[PDB]
Amino acid sequence: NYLYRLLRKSKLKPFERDISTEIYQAGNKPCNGVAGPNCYSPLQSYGFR
Amino acid sequence: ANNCTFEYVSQPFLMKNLREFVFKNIDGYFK
Repeated sequence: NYLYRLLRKSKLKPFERDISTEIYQAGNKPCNGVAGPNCYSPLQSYGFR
Repeated sequence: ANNCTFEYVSQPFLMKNLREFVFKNIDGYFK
């Protein structure tokens, strides 16, 4: 239930939040809302054991 | 109503009637 982000386009200025989840693209071919090749979801769980 | 984060109710804001405003966004604050 507890999530965190890998990567973002730019650094964070202090004391704010980012709520919206957008599929990042690091290539010429756009993601177009599909998490396929060169497309990664930003948020995943901690997975505590 | 769709992630209500903050509310603010105060004195009236808008009251030969030139008015001036400055808005700046510094380190997590709005002045």
